[PDB]
Order: sequence, then structure tokens, then C-alpha cells
Amino acid sequence: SKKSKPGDGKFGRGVKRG
Amino acid sequence: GNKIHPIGFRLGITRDWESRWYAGKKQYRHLLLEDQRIRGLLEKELYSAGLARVDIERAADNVAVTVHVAKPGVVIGRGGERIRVLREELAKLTGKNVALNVQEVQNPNLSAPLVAQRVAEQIERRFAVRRAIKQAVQRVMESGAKGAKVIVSGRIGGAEQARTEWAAQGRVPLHTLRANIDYGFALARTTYGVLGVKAYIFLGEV
Amino acid sequence: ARRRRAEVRQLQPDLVYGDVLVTAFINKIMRDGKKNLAARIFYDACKIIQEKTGQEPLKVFKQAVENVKPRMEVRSRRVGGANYQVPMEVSPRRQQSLALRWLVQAANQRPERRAAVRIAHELMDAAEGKGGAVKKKEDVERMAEANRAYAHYRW
Amino acid sequence: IRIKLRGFDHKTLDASAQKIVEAARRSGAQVSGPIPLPTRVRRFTVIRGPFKHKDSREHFELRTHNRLVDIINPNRKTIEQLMTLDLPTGVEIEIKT
Amino acid sequence: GKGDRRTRRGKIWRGTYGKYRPR
Amino acid sequence: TMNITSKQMEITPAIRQHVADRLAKLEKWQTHLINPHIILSKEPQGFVADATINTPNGVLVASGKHEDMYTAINELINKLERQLNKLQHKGEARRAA
Amino acid sequence: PRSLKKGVFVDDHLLEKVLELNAKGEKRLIKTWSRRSTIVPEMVGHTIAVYNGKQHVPVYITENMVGHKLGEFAPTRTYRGHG
Amino acid sequence: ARKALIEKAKRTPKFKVRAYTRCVRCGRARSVYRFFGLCRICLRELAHKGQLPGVRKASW
Amino acid sequence: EQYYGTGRRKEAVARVFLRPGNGKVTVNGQDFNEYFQGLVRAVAALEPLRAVDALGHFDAYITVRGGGKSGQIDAIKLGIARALVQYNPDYRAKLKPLGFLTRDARVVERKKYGKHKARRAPQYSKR
RNA sequence: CAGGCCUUGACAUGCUAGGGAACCCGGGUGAAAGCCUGGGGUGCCCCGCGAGGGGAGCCCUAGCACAGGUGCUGCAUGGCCGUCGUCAGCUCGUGCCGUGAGGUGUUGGGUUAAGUCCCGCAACGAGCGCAACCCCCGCCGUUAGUUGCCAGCGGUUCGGCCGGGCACUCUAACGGGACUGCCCGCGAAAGCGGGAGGAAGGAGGGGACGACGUCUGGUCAGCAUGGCCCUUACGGCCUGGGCGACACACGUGCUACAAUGCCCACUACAAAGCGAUGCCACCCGGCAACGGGGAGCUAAUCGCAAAAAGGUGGGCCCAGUUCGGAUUGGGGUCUGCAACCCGACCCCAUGAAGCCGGAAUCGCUAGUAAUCGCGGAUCAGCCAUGCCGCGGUGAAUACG
Ligand SMILES: [Mg+2]
Ligand SMILES: [Mg+2]
Ligand SMILES: [Mg+2]
Ligand SMILES: [Mg+2]
Ligand SMILES: [Mg+2]
Ligand SMILES: [Mg+2]
Ligand SMILES: [Mg+2]
Ligand SMILES: [Mg+2]
Ligand SMILES: [Mg+2]
Ligand SMILES: [Mg+2]
Ligand SMILES: [Mg+2]
Ligand SMILES: [Mg+2]
Ligand SMILES: [Mg+2]
Ligand SMILES: [Mg+2]
Ligand SMILES: [Mg+2]
Ligand SMILES: [Mg+2]
Ligand SMILES: [Mg+2]
Ligand SMILES: [Mg+2]
Ligand SMILES: [Mg+2]
Ligand SMILES: [Mg+2]
Ligand SMILES: [Mg+2]
Ligand SMILES: [Mg+2]
Ligand SMILES: [Mg+2]
Ligand SMILES: [Mg+2]
Ligand SMILES: [Mg+2]
Ligand SMILES: [Mg+2]
Ligand SMILES: [Mg+2]
Ligand SMILES: [Mg+2]
Ligand SMILES: [Mg+2]
Ligand SMILES: [Mg+2]
Ligand SMILES: [Mg+2]
Ligand SMILES: [Mg+2]
Ligand SMILES: [Mg+2]
Ligand SMILES: [Mg+2]
Ligand SMILES: [Mg+2]
Ligand SMILES: [Mg+2]
Ligand SMILES: [Mg+2]
Ligand SMILES: [Mg+2]
Ligand SMILES: [Mg+2]
Ligand SMILES: [Mg+2]
Ligand SMILES: [Mg+2]
Ligand SMILES: [Mg+2]
Ligand SMILES: [Mg+2]
Ligand SMILES: [Mg+2]
Ligand SMILES: [Mg+2]
Ligand SMILES: [Mg+2]
Ligand SMILES: [Mg+2]
Ligand SMILES: [Mg+2]
Ligand SMILES: [Mg+2]
Ligand SMILES: [Mg+2]
Ligand SMILES: [Mg+2]
Ligand SMILES: [Mg+2]
Ligand SMILES: [Mg+2]
Ligand SMILES: [Mg+2]
Ligand SMILES: [Mg+2]
Ligand SMILES: [Mg+2]
Ligand SMILES: [Mg+2]
Ligand SMILES: [Mg+2]
Ligand SMILES: [Mg+2]
Ligand SMILES: [Zn+2]
Repeated sequence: SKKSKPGDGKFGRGVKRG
Repeated sequence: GNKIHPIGFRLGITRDWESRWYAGKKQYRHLLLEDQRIRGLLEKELYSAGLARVDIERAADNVAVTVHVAKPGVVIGRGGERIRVLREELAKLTGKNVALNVQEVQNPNLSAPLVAQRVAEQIERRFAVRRAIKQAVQRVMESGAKGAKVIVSGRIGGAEQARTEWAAQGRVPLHTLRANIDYGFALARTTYGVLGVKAYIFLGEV
Repeated sequence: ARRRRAEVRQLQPDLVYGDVLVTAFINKIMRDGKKNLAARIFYDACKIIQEKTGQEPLKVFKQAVENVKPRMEVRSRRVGGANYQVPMEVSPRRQQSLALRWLVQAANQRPERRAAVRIAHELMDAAEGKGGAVKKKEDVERMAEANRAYAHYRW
Repeated sequence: IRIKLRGFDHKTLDASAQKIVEAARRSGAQVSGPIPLPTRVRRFTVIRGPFKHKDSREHFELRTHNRLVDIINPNRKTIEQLMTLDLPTGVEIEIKT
Repeated sequence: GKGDRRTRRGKIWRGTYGKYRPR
Repeated sequence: TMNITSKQMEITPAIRQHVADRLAKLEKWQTHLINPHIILSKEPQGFVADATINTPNGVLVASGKHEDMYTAINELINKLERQLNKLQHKGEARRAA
Repeated sequence: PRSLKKGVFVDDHLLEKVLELNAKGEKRLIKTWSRRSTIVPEMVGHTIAVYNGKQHVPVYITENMVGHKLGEFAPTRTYRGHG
Repeated sequence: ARKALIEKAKRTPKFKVRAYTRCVRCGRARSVYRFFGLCRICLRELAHKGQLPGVRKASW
Repeated sequence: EQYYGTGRRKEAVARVFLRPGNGKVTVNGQDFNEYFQGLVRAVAALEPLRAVDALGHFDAYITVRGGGKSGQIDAIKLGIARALVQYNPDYRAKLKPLGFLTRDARVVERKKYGKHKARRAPQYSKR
């Protein structure tokens, strides 16, 4: 649901958080 | 993608460094960061003038900035007004004897970067790229160049499918070193991304 | 390769018998460009072969080479659905290289510990007709005779 | 009365060892001709492209050529006419004695 | 021996010195 | 042994094991499948199943693409089969004369 | 390891904390991020909560573990094999 | 993370070790040459422009 | 009275001074045979004057700097070959057919980026 | 990634309001960051012999804009790069042919590394490519003579040391030089075979140089950039941890399995580079890493420096070994705020696997491959056995 890669299932959103 | 930058190709043969000055390992970068920053304000400002080349000389905490343009009067200012207003903000950054001068560009249509900048704005203004391309090649030929090639790459006309358009009349022998080939680039920003204009002018061999 | 025949390199003679062939052979002893060692081994061999056999080393060396030069060799050549071993003449250029190769090669298979001894000995037997290097010449030669049947496929 | 020239351009490094070894050659007396010290090449080797492609580079160098010239018989007639001479931009001068 | 730090051969290779390659 | 790369994408040990099961079909030809390397990827309009596999008789390179990732794997297997079968009987083709 | 000439390294901010714990009479629990710290004999018998990136690991310190640094007893990589 | 780090590179650090080259031009933390203050990309870019004094494509 | 040829091999450069003598030969302040001890390549250094029977008619005070022994050896061979031609230019015959007068330009080839050496390319796995 | 924090924000251009400018010294808590807090003096143009009064060179605080994002999309892009491929090709103009796609030219015969050139031809030209102009090396001349050089003469502490000289080496700029120019022979020719001279001969060797284009190749994480997204958080700061994990598998390498080798001692010959909190001469301390002193060099001056293979001599004696140097214990050294994760080096001890490697597969055509060292960038240090260079010794083979 947030940054880069790999995705978190939300459009264009990976699993990295700030 | 392949072709060598034809100015860097001829440096010290058919063209000469835009910034000439020795400096020692202790100093080089700091001096170059000026030449970068110097070209910063200048290329930012004198753009509307018609900036085409920016020499920088140094000798001893003093720097001599040659500026070759199609509109010398734009930089010189109101009878001396701007050319003043610059040496100030220059010697502010320079922090030193920021000697400035202005050079006439005899024929502008024979200095690549000017043709390039023109096509750039000409497409930023939404003119048919292909036409604008063939015209630029025409004007450089009318100005008696021995050949000319201009190259627009990107979303030409806003087409989703980026594309490379180019026209080339005459000779443009880029493998030839004695060929005096003036190359310059300009970067057209549009509502749909950046295009890139490359211009080649063959002014004749040596 | 494709365009034209290779040109056989010429090799300056060795400075101890003036022989073009001793040079060639010393090269075949040389690992890692260490020719000084290589010459030292060949000459030190000559030291030995002179001792244990009172003949001129060069005489024996050259004689060994003649007795290892294969006159015929098989060379594979797929015709239809089989690779036939074809009996073909050996050019003297190649006879040289094989006998030089096989001498070293068989020599370094011998049991005696010092290299110049192994060269000295393989040279003494190939001159007399014994030795793994001679064997290789014979084995290669029985093959070509065996498959004389396919001499007509020679190119 | 040494004169030690440095510069990335040799067309100008040789140009100004000339004019130096012509000033004192005029204002008298002797000068030991411009000698070319061995160059000091500082190269840079760069992956020709932005991302990967490790196996392609472009070689850049930076020559700092060196000229040494001597004012043999100093003779302060030189000294003054040298105190105003014309060295182009990319040249640096190390005068000692 | 170029892998064996306890020879002059290995110290030429590491490029270090010591007991087995002094200076 | 067999390597699977899931490029810019995330698969499971189930999907990895599916690839091995599908790749297994190439074993019918009874020839060494040497370090078979399957890459998976996902383009805007379909998955891509790459595979590079060398055999004692040459290499198998093929790429399948399809909206269904599983189908793309199959189209990849198909291409690889046809190549591998060609590797195995191209030699017979010129037995006479 | 570190030079002998230079002194043994404690962070001189955990050490402030442990000395008063000697003086006033220990023990409280000492939360620290000072992995790099050598254990020093003044610490023996305390219990320090050593951060490892994720959690503060109690370590009871003892005579036999005074040579070692405080990270050598709160491991960083969580791992139970492959299977 | 970029601009916060082109700036954080500039500041004098709690410890001298943390000092690290960045490109004055583009900010690149990697392949930064001391002599130009430049990374290899920028180095190539300006050098081809001829704005690196005496910096010429070598060929031997 | 005394004759000279410049001898240059790889990075080896040799200054040869042919001087009529008993046969003595010095290479960099020590007699040849002691400077090329254990180098069987050596005798080739003196070879040009064997093809003009000049073996012991001369001496040679030779300095050499650069490269390695066997380069310096070929640098030498060239020099004394060079030097013998100023002594007598009729000497090209019995020097030039024996190729002594010509200097091979075979230099270490340059290292090239993308290789492990000049031409030795890096190993890859196409598959 | 965890945790403690910041909310015009690490950074821009602003506009307005409270102070003061500016700045420097801290003190409390705290892992640091932060948060709280203690000190002190703003010039000018001004009414100032005066309180007081700004406006602004800059400071902070609240605000509102905005910042910030190595967050997504290389299937929106520029730039630059890889690749086919240094391959001999790709086209255009006009003419000609075809209803048209298109053809011709560019095919053909000969020749070449080459769409290289010759000849022929409904073609005739032209452009991009090829080549050449550029760099390095090979020979020679000129110009130079220190810090480089030492042929001869003088001295000489015995070291080109000094005097002396620039011859030679060199060094580094400028020229020359090679053109199938000449001879033979075959050729219509272009060229091809052979020869002479010559340092070099048929592009001398190497480099730089990469056509239209292909791979919806590569790179939104170098940079730029459209659009999409985040806004006390997808921005930012710090401490720690991670990027170094380890049942496995693949790539690229190093070092090996030994006697053409290994060890020790002594003894030679390079080139290219780098070097003012840098290279360190030399003396001393320690087996040593190193430490302490301490000269010289802004460096053709002094230094890194020893090159190593080699050479001489001695040792080992075919053994998992005096091969191999992995792994582990113990003890140190240095960098650095800090070497637990997670540095390199040194020493003592340990002394693994490995007896030449299956299917398969890589490189290289000559000063190459092989083998040996040396340097550099990055860099405090270093995980470099990598990379880019540099020279040393120096092959085999090409029928086809
Ligand atoms: Mg963050
Ligand atoms: Mg062999
Ligand atoms: Mg055999
Ligand atoms: Mg028999
Ligand atoms: Mg590589
Ligand atoms: Mg050992
Ligand atoms: Mg896998
Ligand atoms: Mg992944
Ligand atoms: Mg996965
Ligand atoms: Mg998408
Ligand atoms: Mg889809
Ligand atoms: Mg693919
Ligand atoms: Mg099927
Ligand atoms: Mg088929
Ligand atoms: Mg940015
Ligand atoms: Mg650092
Ligand atoms: Mg950096
Ligand atoms: Mg030279
Ligand atoms: Mg001898
Ligand atoms: Mg080499
Ligand atoms: Mg690769
Ligand atoms: Mg793309
Ligand atoms: Mg991608
Ligand atoms: Mg692109
Ligand atoms: Mg037409
Ligand atoms: Mg028709
Ligand atoms: Mg028609
Ligand atoms: Mg047409
Ligand atoms: Mg064509
Ligand atoms: Mg066509
Ligand atoms: Mg033809
Ligand atoms: Mg070609
Ligand atoms: Mg053509
Ligand atoms: Mg034609
Ligand atoms: Mg002269
Ligand atoms: Mg020929
Ligand atoms: Mg070319
Ligand atoms: Mg793509
Ligand atoms: Mg970006
Ligand atoms: Mg974007
Ligand atoms: Mg919009
Ligand atoms: Mg942090
Ligand atoms: Mg990593
Ligand atoms: Mg597995
Ligand atoms: Mg490695
Ligand atoms: Mg190896
Ligand atoms: Mg360094
Ligand atoms: Mg054994
Ligand atoms: Mg054992
Ligand atoms: Mg075992
Ligand atoms: Mg052992
Ligand atoms: Mg230990
Ligand atoms: Mg560590
Ligand atoms: Mg082996
Ligand atoms: Mg093998
Ligand atoms: Mg096989
Ligand atoms: Mg070895
Ligand atoms: Mg190295
Ligand atoms: Mg380093
Ligand atoms: Zn940069």
C-alpha cells in the first residue's frame, strides 16, 4: 500500500513504508 | 543508441574547449564549479538573448567570460544597463574580477545550438515538428553551410508513441575529424513531456 | 582459417646447436613462457643422453623425431550416418608437430622425477624405437592402415 | 633564473616557452632553450552509459605538459620587459632562481 | 603458495610484509 | 539443476513447482536439460515466460506470452519442445546420400 | 581488534548509567543501543537490555563474558534453518 | 530520498568518517571523482561538452 | 677508433660501443657473461658479428636500460648490428639477409576495456 | 526494518505578522535526534550632546503558499548506453519499368578488410556508412639540455660525485617516412603473386571512430521530464539493525591439487602511474603488522620502490607431503567516534577439501595465449581474488 517494490496489492504501491 | 558526441569527438582538433585554463589538482573542481555556476546564471539569463557559446578564461582570481549571441544588445542592456547588472551578480558569485564580454554571432543559422534552441521553442509553441525540422535545415543551407541535420526525438505532436524525426541536406560526415561540424542541443518542454532537438551544421573541413 | 593458408612461423635457431628443430622442441617443453627453464631442460637432457649413451645428443634427438613422425593418420569425416576414420597422409609440418608434441607428452608420462631426465630418456628410446611417443606413432599408423578401406574418401 | 611552465595545452605551452625564450634572448644575454619535461597524464575511465553495461567505457585523459626554460645571464634588462609579457589563459609560470 | 600468508610468495600477493617477507 | 527467476514480480513455491512440472515434459526426449533457467515476468498485456536451456545438442531459447500466466508457461513449453525435437532429429534428416 | 594503546571502549554514556547503579545499589534494567561497548568488570552481574534493531534483549552479564561487546549477546539475525 | 541528502552531505558531520563525496552537479553518491567533484556520468557529460579544461578523450 | 649503434627492443634500449679489442664485452658496468649468467638466450646478443667473423676483433662497452634481460639482449643484437654498419657499410650483405639491421616493433599490446587482457575476453555462460 | 523524534520541514522563491538581527559559549534530559533551558553586543540613512523611532543587509516563532518523495509508469519521454556489428551495409534525387506494392541504381563479371576499386549495364548522380583526416607504438631528422643523459678529458670522499659536455639514452613538440612509388609476371582494368631497397610493404601493430535501423532492448535509482500517487507522511532526523542471513542452485573469479614444483638465502632486469593533516628516505624499538623519531619532495630533483617470473646457491624427494592454505583457537597492529553483527594486516598454533575435475562449456591467431609482477581511480580503512591500465618472460597451431 506504499513505497516501491514488491507490490502490496494497491495500484502502483509496494510494501516499503517511510 | 551509439553515436559519439561530435564536439567531444573533435576537442583539440576542430573545436576548442569552451573553458580554457590550467589549474592544479588542488583547485580544479572549485574553479570548474564556478564555470558550472557561471554558466548557470548566464545560460539562465542570456537565453532570451540567444546564447550560443560561453567561454570562460582564468589567470589569477580573475575570470573572462566570452558570450557569443545573436542579440548582443539584449545582454549589453539599455546602453550598458544589463551588462552592468550582470557583472555585479556575477562578481557576487565570482567573488572576484568577473570580467565579462559579448561576442557577435555573425550568422546565427550557422551555429548549431541556435538552430536547435529555435526548433525547441518552435515546437513548445506547437508547430508541426516535421515542417519545423525541414525548415531549420533549409535556413542553415541558405546560410551557406556545407550540410545540415536536425533531429527531434520524443512524443512528436503529443503522439503517445514516441518517435524520432530528422532531415539532413548536404554532407554531415561525423566519422570525419577534419570536418568542422557544429553540434548543439536544446530541450523542448511541452505539456506532454520533454522532446529533444539535436542540430548538426557542417561548416566545412580543414 | 578461411581466407588463405596460414604461414608457418619461422623460428630462429637455438644458440647451442643452431637447429631450427631444437628450438621448436624447446618451445614444446615451455610452460608459461619460461623458455630459460625450457632450454635448460632440453640441454640438461642432452647432458644426460650424452652420458648414458655416448652419442651426440643432436644425432639422437633428430633420430627420435624421425621415429615418432607419423606417416599416416586417420581423420574423422562424417559420411551419411557414420563418422568414418579416413586414412590421410601427414604433411611433414604436421608430422613434426605431432612427434614434437608426443615426445614431450610421452616424456612427461615417464616415472623419473626430473624433467630433463624424462626428456633425455624418451629421446633415447624414440631414437631406438621404444617409448610411449613411438607407441603413439604406431597406434596412429595401425589405425590408418586398418581403415585403408576408406582411403577413397580422402580429400 | 628558472622559468617553469605548466599547462593542459602544449600548442600554447610551447608557444609561451618560445616567447619567454625570446624575451631574454632579446634583452640579453644567454638562455638555455625550452626543455620539455615529461608529461603527467591523469586519466579517467567511465562506464560509457548511465546504468549497467559495465563492459563498455570511454577513456578521458588530462595532460599537464611541462616546459623548463632558463635565463642564463639574467641581466635586469630582461627582468623588466618580462614583468610585462603575454601568457595565454591555460598556462601557469613558476619563476625561481 | 600465493594463498599462504606465511611465505614470501603469499606476502608478495597480499602485498604486505612481515616475518616471511621483511623490508 | 533448475532455476526459476520471478522478475519484478512475486510467485510462490507452488508456482515454482508448477513450472518444474511443466518443464518436465521436455524429459520425454531423454536428453540432458542442462541448467534450465525459466524467467517469469508480467507486461502490461500479459505474462512472459522466458526459458534458456542448453542440451548436449544445442540450446533451447524460447519466449511465451499470454494474458494467463499458466498458458504463457505452456506456450513456452510448446516452443521449447518444438526446438528440442528439432535438435534431436535434424541430424537424421541428411542420412542419404 | 582495537589497538591496545588506545583505551578499552565503553560508550561513556551507558557507563555513566552503570556506575550510579553500583553506587546507589543496583539493579534496575538498563536499556541501551550501545552494542559497540565492551563489557567491563564494573558491569558484571548487572542485566542490560541490548537493542538489536528490533528489540532490547536482556543480558545477564557474568565474569566469563566481560571480554566481549554487548552485541555479541543480543543477536541481530532471526533464523531457524530452512525446511 | 535525494535532496535531504545532497544537503546532508554538505554539512560538517558529528564524525569526520561520515564525510562522503557527492556530485556537485547531479548529487550522485556513487562513482564520484575527487578531482572534478563529479560523478562518471557528469564527468562524461561536461567532458564531451569540452567544459572540463584540457579533458580530452584519450586514445592509445 | 670506436663505433656505435642504438639498439631498442621492447622497452629495452641499448647503447652499444664497438671498439676494436680482444673480444671483451661489458654490459652496464659488468662483463656481459656475468650480467647474462644463466640466460641461454644470451649468445644471440653478440650474433651480428658472427655473421661477419668479427668475433674477437672488437670489444663492446654496452650500457642498457629498460625492459628485461632478453629484450635488452635483442636491443644489444640490434645495436652491434647497427654499429657494424657505420664501421663498414659494405656489411649490409651478411647482416640484412640475416635480418640483423631491422628492428621488430613487437610491443606489449594494450589492455582493452571489456577484456581480461589485450585480447583474452571474459568467460560467459550463453545458457 | 525496528524504535525515539521533527511538521513550512534537511533544501527554494515568497507574502504578513512577535523579536532580534546577524554570531559565538554552554546548561538539563536524552542512545543520538529532539525537547526544555541558561549567557551576552546589529552595522547604515536617520531626530540621535536625549529617551525614544525605524527601514533593511540576517536571525528565530507562528502562519499560509509551497517545499520534499532513489514513491508508480523506460509500455508516455529526453539524454546517454547495450546489441546485432567495424558487420557492408542503409537510402535519396531525378530518369526508367510496373495498374499497384515495388523495381531499377545497390544487380551482374573481376577485386577488396569494405556498396574497396575496375569493367559492364536504363540509368546518371548524390548522401549517410567504408576509408582518410585524430591518438599510441615502430625508424629517422630538426628544435630543446634539467631535475634527464655520460661518449671522450680532468679531477673522484669512491655515489655522473664534481668540473665538463648534449654526443648518446631520454624526455616532448615539430617534421620526414610507405605511395603497390620501382622491377619481374599475370591482368582489359582494378588489382593479385614474387623481388629490390628499406625501421617499416601491401590497411606496418594497437587505439579512437559504430550507417538507416533492430531488440515496444537498457536506465523514471545519476540527471532531466509528461502523467499517476503520498502531505504531522510514501517527506525529514537520529540511534540501532539490514544491504554481509544460508537446507540449497547458477554465473564470474582467486588459489590450488605439485618436482617444468615448493621453501630459504643471496643476486639481477620494466613500464605506467600516484604522492603537502600526501608519498615517506634513513635511524631506532618490536619476529612482525606496526610504533617512535625523523630527512627530502609543491616533485624527470625527493618518495611510494622491492618489481616478480628470472639468475646463483642450498633444502625438500613423490608422500594429501616443506604440495595446498581453507577452517578454528590464542595473541597482537592500524584505520576509525565506533571494527558484536561486520574491516584489513601481523604472529603463534590449527593445517580442510583438493591426486587435475560428468554432462557440458569459455578464451585466445603473436609479442597474442600462457605465466609473472607493478600502478591507478573509488578510498579513513577495507572485504579488490574486481575494474582500468602497465610492462616483464614468451609459445603452440590454422589442412581446410
Ligand atoms: Mg525514510
Ligand atoms: Mg604439449
Ligand atoms: Mg601421447
Ligand atoms: Mg615399440
Ligand atoms: Mg567485467
Ligand atoms: Mg604452503
Ligand atoms: Mg531458482
Ligand atoms: Mg525480485
Ligand atoms: Mg517470488
Ligand atoms: Mg501498469
Ligand atoms: Mg494487465
Ligand atoms: Mg526475452
Ligand atoms: Mg503438446
Ligand atoms: Mg521446427
Ligand atoms: Mg530528484
Ligand atoms: Mg567513507
Ligand atoms: Mg562517493
Ligand atoms: Mg617511447
Ligand atoms: Mg653463461
Ligand atoms: Mg602483458
Ligand atoms: Mg555479460
Ligand atoms: Mg525503451
Ligand atoms: Mg524495467
Ligand atoms: Mg529510449
Ligand atoms: Mg527512383
Ligand atoms: Mg507487374
Ligand atoms: Mg508510372
Ligand atoms: Mg521507388
Ligand atoms: Mg542494397
Ligand atoms: Mg534496393
Ligand atoms: Mg560485384
Ligand atoms: Mg571492414
Ligand atoms: Mg560506396
Ligand atoms: Mg552500376
Ligand atoms: Mg640536439
Ligand atoms: Mg601482397
Ligand atoms: Mg573509420
Ligand atoms: Mg520493455
Ligand atoms: Mg527521475
Ligand atoms: Mg517522472
Ligand atoms: Mg492534467
Ligand atoms: Mg539512519
Ligand atoms: Mg549487495
Ligand atoms: Mg533448490
Ligand atoms: Mg574472485
Ligand atoms: Mg586462475
Ligand atoms: Mg591511493
Ligand atoms: Mg603426488
Ligand atoms: Mg593433511
Ligand atoms: Mg583427502
Ligand atoms: Mg603441508
Ligand atoms: Mg581469533
Ligand atoms: Mg566491522
Ligand atoms: Mg594444473
Ligand atoms: Mg585441465
Ligand atoms: Mg566434451
Ligand atoms: Mg603459478
Ligand atoms: Mg593489481
Ligand atoms: Mg585504496
Ligand atoms: Zn553527476
